[PDB]
Amino acid sequence: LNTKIRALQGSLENMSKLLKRQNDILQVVSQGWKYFKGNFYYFSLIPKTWYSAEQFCVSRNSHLTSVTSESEQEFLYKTAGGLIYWIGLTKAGMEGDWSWVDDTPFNKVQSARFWIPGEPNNAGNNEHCGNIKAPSLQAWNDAPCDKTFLFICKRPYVP
Amino acid sequence: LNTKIRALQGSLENMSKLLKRQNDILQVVSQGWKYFKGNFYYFSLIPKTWYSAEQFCVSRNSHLTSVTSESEQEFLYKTAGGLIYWIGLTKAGGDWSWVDDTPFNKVQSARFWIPGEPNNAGNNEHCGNIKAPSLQAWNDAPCDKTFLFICKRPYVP
Amino acid sequence: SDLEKASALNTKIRALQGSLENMSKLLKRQNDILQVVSQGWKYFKGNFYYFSLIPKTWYSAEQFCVSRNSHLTSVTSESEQEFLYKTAGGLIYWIGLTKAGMEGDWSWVDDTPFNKVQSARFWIPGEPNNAGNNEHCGNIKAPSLQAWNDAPCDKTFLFICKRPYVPSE
Ligand SMILES: [Ca+2]
Ligand SMILES: [Ca+2]
Ligand SMILES: [Ca+2]
Repeated sequence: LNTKIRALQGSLENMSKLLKRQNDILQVVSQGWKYFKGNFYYFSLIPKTWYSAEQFCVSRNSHLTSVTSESEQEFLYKTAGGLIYWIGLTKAGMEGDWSWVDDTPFNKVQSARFWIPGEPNNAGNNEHCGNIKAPSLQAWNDAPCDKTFLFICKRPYVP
Repeated sequence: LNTKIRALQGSLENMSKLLKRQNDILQVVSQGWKYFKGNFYYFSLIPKTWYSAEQFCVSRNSHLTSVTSESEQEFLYKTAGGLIYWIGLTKAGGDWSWVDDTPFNKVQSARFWIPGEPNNAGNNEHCGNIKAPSLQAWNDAPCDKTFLFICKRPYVP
Repeated sequence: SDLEKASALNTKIRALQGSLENMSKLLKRQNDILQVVSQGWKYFKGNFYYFSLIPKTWYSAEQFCVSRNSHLTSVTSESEQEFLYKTAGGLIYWIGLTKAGMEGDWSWVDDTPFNKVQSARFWIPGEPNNAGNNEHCGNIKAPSLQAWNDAPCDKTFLFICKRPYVPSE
């Protein structure tokens, strides 16, 4: 008999929770940032070298974006919209293994589908950073870290 | 009594629907798209020829935008903000038509052209773009010119 | 107790009514902001901003703003300065800074009072420098709180419009 009121309060409370999330996302997207599945992304307007871009991303409480899933890869290459963007792709260690600067473990197995066919070709033996280039799932290219490009920052949505 | 309870019930499910709808819009706008009156719009950062622009829209499950109302025309010219954008205008005969198969209204469209256009300059201007910062915004240009472009796709919850 | 059960139940129903109506109000605010943001504008703390895509002279930039029911943006706080320079993304944008000719004081085109004290820390070090006795306008230039440069008003830059969010209630 009273179970009705309890349930109303409940829907209202869940409604409240969703309004809170949308609001938080809106305040951020309102400031020229993008948003996708738990993360905020910034697509720069000015080109930088890989490291200056990273340094910039850090100054905005984020990192050059990592890619952790196929849906994220697809969001990135689609939002990139034909323009080329530095991402968190960079060689580290004494092995020249690829890595994410934000320290996401690099998924070798899954990443295979994310490279432009033929890349990374390490041209000139001087291509130790990665960018998003092609308008396809197979989007990544290795390029010299000192070349300037637009870049993409990423930081997690946190209540 | 129950009378006023199902009232709260109703208004509550109505907001839920309203909130869901705002989320749908937020999600797409969060991916760099625009929204206006039941349609999503994409104003590109990259310029392309008309043909390549359309392929680009198709690959995003949309089409170069049509224009169905002065209201839409105003949203488009304002948002273009002084830049030139390919839209879904193309010849087919040679009558003008919308690439998304929206029926082209000669009469309504008469008002949307820049004064003096379509001038078919060089006799090779078979595509349309938004150029002037006003309701009279469209110019016809050669399909091979490379301009920014605008995609359109319906909002569906 | 049957009397207390009635009281409680009622106060709770009145409460739900209060909240449901408040929520409706908050969805409307969400919708106001969303509609404008969905249209290429930005939003920050009670104000909408337009970061232009096309460059203009200072006077022509202001003119455009007026046509979109706004003005070249003023800077009223550190928080707004930071929002502006960070959102500028490294690009140069005209703002509402304007000097009354030679030896004139600096003012805001939207009539916001100019805080000579505060403003000191918003200029790039060394500005305003009036290079050429020509620079009667201000722009956001450097990616820092010390961001402002004075430049000749006939230079063409991208520009930033600003207008208050006034709820449609
Ligand atoms: Ca390469
Ligand atoms: Ca023409
Ligand atoms: Ca100066």
